[PDB]
Amino acid sequence: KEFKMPTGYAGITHEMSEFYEPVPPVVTPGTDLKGGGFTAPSDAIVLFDGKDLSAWESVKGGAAEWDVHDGVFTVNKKKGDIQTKQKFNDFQMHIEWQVPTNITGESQSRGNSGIFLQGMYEVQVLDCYNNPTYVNGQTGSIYKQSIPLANAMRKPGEWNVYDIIYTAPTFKEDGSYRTHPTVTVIQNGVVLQNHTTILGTTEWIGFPQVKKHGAGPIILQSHGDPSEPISFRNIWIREL
Amino acid sequence: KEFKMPTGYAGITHEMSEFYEPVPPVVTPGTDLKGGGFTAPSDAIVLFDGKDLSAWESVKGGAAEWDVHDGVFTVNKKKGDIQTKQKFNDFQMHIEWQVPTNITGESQSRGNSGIFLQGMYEVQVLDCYNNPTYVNGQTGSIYKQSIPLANAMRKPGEWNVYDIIYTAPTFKEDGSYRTHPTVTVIQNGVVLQNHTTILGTTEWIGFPQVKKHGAGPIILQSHGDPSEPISFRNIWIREL
Amino acid sequence: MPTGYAGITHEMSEFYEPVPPVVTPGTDLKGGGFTAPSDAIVLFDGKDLSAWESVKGGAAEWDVHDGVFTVNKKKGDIQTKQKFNDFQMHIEWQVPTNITGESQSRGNSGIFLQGMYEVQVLDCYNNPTYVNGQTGSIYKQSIPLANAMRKPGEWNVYDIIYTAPTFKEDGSYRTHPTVTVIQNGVVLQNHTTILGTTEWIGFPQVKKHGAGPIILQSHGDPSEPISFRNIWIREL
Amino acid sequence: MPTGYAGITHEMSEFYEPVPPVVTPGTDLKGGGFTAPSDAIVLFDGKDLSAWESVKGGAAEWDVHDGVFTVNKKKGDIQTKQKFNDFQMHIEWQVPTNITGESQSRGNSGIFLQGMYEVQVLDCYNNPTYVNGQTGSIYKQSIPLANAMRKPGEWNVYDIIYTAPTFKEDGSYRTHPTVTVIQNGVVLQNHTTILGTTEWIGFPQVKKHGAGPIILQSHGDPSEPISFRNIWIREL
Ligand SMILES: [Mg+2]
Ligand SMILES: [Mg+2]
Ligand SMILES: [Mg+2]
Ligand SMILES: [Mg+2]
Repeated sequence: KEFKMPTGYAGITHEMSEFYEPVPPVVTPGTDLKGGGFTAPSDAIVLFDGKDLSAWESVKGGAAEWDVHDGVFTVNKKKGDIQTKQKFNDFQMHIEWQVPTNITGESQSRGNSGIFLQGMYEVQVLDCYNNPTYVNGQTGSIYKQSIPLANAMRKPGEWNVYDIIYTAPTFKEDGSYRTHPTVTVIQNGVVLQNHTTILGTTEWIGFPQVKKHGAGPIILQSHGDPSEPISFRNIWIREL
Repeated sequence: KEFKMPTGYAGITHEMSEFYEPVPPVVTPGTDLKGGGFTAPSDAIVLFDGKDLSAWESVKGGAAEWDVHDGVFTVNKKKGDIQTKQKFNDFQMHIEWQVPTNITGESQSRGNSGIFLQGMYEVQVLDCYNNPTYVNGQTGSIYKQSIPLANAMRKPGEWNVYDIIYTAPTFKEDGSYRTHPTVTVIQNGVVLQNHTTILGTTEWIGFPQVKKHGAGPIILQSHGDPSEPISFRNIWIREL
Repeated sequence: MPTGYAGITHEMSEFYEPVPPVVTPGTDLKGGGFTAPSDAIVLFDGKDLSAWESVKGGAAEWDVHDGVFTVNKKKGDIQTKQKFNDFQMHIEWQVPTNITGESQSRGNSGIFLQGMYEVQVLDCYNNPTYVNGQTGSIYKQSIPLANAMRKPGEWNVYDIIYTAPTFKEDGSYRTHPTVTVIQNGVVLQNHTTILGTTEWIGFPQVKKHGAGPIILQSHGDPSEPISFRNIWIREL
Repeated sequence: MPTGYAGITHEMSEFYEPVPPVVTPGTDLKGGGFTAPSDAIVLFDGKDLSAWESVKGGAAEWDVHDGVFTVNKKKGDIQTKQKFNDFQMHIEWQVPTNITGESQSRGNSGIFLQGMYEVQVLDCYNNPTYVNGQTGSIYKQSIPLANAMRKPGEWNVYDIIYTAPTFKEDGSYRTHPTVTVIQNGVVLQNHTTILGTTEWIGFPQVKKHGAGPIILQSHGDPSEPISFRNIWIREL
């Protein structure tokens, strides 16, 4: 039978390592979307949940003129990229995307879009379901920098779920990186980028570039190839 | 009108940054479980999907004697902790848990369990839905080391979803840490640990301890307080 | 010329900006280490403590003599007038030949990085103490990789490379500070993560701060005071 | 006796193990830096190259004289017999006073960490070149934080702290290597991540390896050969 409270090295007690502040904020999490992932938690900014693109704007200025219908929105390649009105630093993000069942094209010209983190660093979106391409630029790559850990594609018609955790960089006075950005990317529950260091801007041509910036929007890419446009749904973001 | 392929610094072409190996493995992802998260992808080890605990054993040796029923398994506190037969290093993990609707108790004595990563580092499981406790030991904490970024609890009866990404430590010859373990923890889609460094063993009493180890099992905690036992479902793990 | 994958040439990976600044390095001090490079702030090179102040306000009243300065325990801690974030630092210190005392009460001083995080200074030449608080420790957090002490009378050389933390809006750490410490050419802290304030009692504390001075510790035990020389700092 | 949160006492955060090993540090070399501490492997201190071998197999046939050794470009690279993982390293090098050449063809050598990752050696005293390949660069990957050259005839001092990578089963990096480089007391690489092999042509390559030697480069341009002294390494 026990007769006294146990103590540790030099008499330390369990209470001495029990703290009551800072209190983590209470968040009511979202629910599961059929064929998708989590909907927005109570402290998240809802960027899209089926109604409109009022949280977005054209990169050319003015309203975001992608097509909203049936609880999704669809890229209009004649209108170009759209971006969040709001700018971000560290964040967690959710976004779901669908390659249409009538998709055509090969390699980089088949359902190409992308999520530009702070407007600088592309997380590639592409139909890589039975579509080979260069591996450092396939789905879930940090475009042309970091090869994804897997190909976790769902087929056209189904929804590919991204969960993204992003840490923004800091810059020195002279414009060079003080700390690089880092990103974790999970696609359909599969980790594709595991705390990957971002080397600089994602570039189609040449080495990544070091360009000082502060907070930036999320930019969704209108890739001007002729492939049928992809659709998006259930986009939310919460600042970390 | 275009008349030549664009080039970058010193004539670099887009092809010179396009690589076709190493090819990421093709994984068929799982589906969404109603009220939960993702089921196991094709390359994952299924630790539980409703049938039995054949992937587990008692920490005392022999069969894992927690109670399997209705597609879940329920802690039997008289039997003690259970652990995976298999040992792991770096991994991604999924696990869902339910506080029963008739739960009773306060603070650390209310639906207390936990996931010991490699058998050494507890990710706390606890009913913190309207139940205050010490914040460095509440739900999703790295127990008594790292306070979770939020309280993202679902109420009793509903399923709390964990997605965990873990990097194992390396040890020096003298037994000290060469690299510390790191962990990301997401609960119901909300990030609770963002690439958190683990300082050593999780301890109820005293400072974290530095104890050299290699690969270790996942241990699920039977916390011997009188509260009604929690239930688990949809457990899978994939090695990174 | 030879070419690589898809015809890439050696010129395509040769960049001419940004140009690293030209620094004239210092020289070697006999019995010590490097003197200040041309872009460094000279905190002490034998003349005076004009770069320092008392933590109580006013002049730094430690005793300058013979090209060194010596702790005056009756006056308390001194600190740099200037505040710093990321930096590289050099500092040399001498335990006097007539030193007395044991454990933490034998030539105890310290370098508080941004005023918050102590790199321990102590005479650990044939003087055991608690290992997480011995010379070159991040005090009571990180045990040094070695004991690289020179004996009393000789000069112990610190080279320190420090990365400042960032803080979240709620006051918690966004990124922790990191520090490398080299004593007499031997690495004692290898890119060590600092957990919070260094504390004699209790767990490290998380206290939001910006730029901070370098504070040199006057530890009020009765041991004979240590002396300092060749202190410089350059911002990173 | 003062106490902290929930009555915690100062003794409860005072640990007496693990005890850091006692190391007798080296001394200061005139015009250079620290000589080898007692636990360091002495790779060169003036006598011979018995710790080295030709990369082609057999004896290292660079020329030992006057307490230094000098590159013989007809013989090619030399490397340590011993292989290393994590380490701290010291190495001093001299551009001869009669040096000639421009850009990469002027006193070019280098230290290949584990045989894979070049820390550039070059005479960049009034000699411009591409900045990502100048002195103290991680060759063509990471531009050094400064140009801290001493002139020809004088000794440039490197202190290097290196963490080896780990590799996944499929041959990709699990953890990248990191390196700190200090030249003549000035930090040139501050815990820099190495991206892969250093390459004259193309992107850095990911090639699985274990422990590797230190390789010193014989760069086959016609410039007068550089000399080395005071090389030591200690495992971390
Ligand atoms: Mg794209
Ligand atoms: Mg528990
Ligand atoms: Mg002290
Ligand atoms: Mg070279």
